[PDB]
Amino acid sequence: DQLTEEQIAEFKEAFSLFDKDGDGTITTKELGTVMRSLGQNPTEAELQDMINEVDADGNGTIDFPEFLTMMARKMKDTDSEEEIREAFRVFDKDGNGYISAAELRHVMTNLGEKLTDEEVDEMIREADIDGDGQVNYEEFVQMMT
Amino acid sequence: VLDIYGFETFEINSFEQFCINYANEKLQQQFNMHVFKLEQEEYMKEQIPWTLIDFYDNQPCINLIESKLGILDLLDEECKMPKGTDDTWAQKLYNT
Amino acid sequence: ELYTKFARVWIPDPEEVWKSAELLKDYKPGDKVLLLHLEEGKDLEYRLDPKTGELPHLRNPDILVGENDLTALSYLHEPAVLHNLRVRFIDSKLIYTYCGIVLVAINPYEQLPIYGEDIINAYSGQNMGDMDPHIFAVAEEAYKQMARDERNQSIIVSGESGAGKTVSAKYAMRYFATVSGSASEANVEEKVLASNPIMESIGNAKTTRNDNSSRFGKYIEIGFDKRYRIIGANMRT
Amino acid sequence: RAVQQLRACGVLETIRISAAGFPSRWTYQEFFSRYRVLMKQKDVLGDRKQTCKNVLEKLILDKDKYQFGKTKIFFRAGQVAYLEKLRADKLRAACI
Repeated sequence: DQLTEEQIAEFKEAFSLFDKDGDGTITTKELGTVMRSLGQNPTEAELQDMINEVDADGNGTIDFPEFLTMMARKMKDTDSEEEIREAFRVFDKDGNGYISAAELRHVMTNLGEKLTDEEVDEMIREADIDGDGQVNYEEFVQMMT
Repeated sequence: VLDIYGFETFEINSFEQFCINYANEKLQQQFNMHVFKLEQEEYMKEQIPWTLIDFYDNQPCINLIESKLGILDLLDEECKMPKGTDDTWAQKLYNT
Repeated sequence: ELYTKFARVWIPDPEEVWKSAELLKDYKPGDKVLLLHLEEGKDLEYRLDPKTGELPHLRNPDILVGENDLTALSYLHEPAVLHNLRVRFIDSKLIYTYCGIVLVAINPYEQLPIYGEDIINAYSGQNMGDMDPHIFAVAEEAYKQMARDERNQSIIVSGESGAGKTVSAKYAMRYFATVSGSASEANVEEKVLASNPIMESIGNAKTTRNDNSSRFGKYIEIGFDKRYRIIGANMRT
Repeated sequence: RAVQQLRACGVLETIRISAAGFPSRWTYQEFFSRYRVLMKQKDVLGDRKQTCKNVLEKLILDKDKYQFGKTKIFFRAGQVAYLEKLRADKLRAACI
């Protein structure tokens, strides 16, 4: 039962990691870091526009209540399993839920705004990959939502 | 193997260019004929109605030049009329 | 309409006839002026008129540009053509390109290995689309049509005299001689090529804009027997 | 220099005339292989030709702009560029 006071307790926990002076405030510079640590998923430009709506300098601070405003703003605009499945499905050569591990690297590191060497190394160590073949993406839909 | 000059246009433009341009008009009509014919064939190969392909025709322009009362016809007609001149030739053009 | 943010468009320029720009904000009717990001500056602005429903020329997608045939493009206009020719010529050194039925040859002012006999072999027997465009592909197309149908064939070469039409004709005749297998008997090439200095001396002039301009139509009829062995040429003017 | 040469060789007007008709064209297998990006799995039927017809009339509602030949779909100017723009937009949103 989302956005009840229980869920706001872990939002205070994760916020307290970045309120290093301990006054109820965090910098704009880590706002994406805390939101994605809590597992809510904004894009880069979206986050930057949400920061620059608060300050044209971009370099500033946000108090705990208005951090909860920014969390609620993203929660109103949340994805779904079928919307994430659609994003993988345009790359499906067969139509069976599988995508090439070669073309996956092209999608991760050449197309779009891209994933870094660290993000690639971390994900590839857990995924255990040594090849370029077809691999199931319905797992990705479930596990990353 | 036919080697010929292309369309020509300069700051000062004269009879040499006029002739060259007329020859290029004729070649272009032939080129349009050839292309339009091959398109009509391809359209029938693909079963597409010929009424969709609009035919651009420069015959009205060729008629302005080579036909009776055309710019060349009035030039020859001016060459044998007594005391004809580039000015009266130009007047015939405007009048016509 | 769909003239959106990040759409690429062409704009006219004095130094290079057209320049590429990127639409910095979505267009909507009544947004009478466009914010355009240029290579020279992040924003320089261009204006549109209610008159004619005025718009800048849109640009073709990158997959289509550089193609061997200009009819493959989706937007057909001056900057797209110019760009395709510029890139193929400048970056890939490709001096030949197709437009519909026409072959476009860009004069390099330099010798190239593309006229070698191995390439003559490579083009022999091929269909038009099976190969990148080359004058031998035109020569082959004519030669195959002459064999397939009784109707005669003509190669028409047009452009300024400086563009090198003689080189195109030289290689087309050599191509015919070689694919016919006639050069073990024919001596027509040597004589036909040796005729050019006189034809240029008598039939060529200096114009206000060009030197060695050709002022007549020259027609060389390469005759063939019933087995397609070459017979010596007939010249008309 | 080159724009002038291209104008003089008639290449530009040839292209202008060509642009008034179905200038581009794609085989059914090739078109299907390119544009699956714009076909949900419930748009995909038991035939690639009928799939391409039901998809193309959904993607471009204006029935003048294209025609179905025996082996190829043919297109007016701008239509393929719109399909590739939409393809690039869909793939950009997806990879993001």
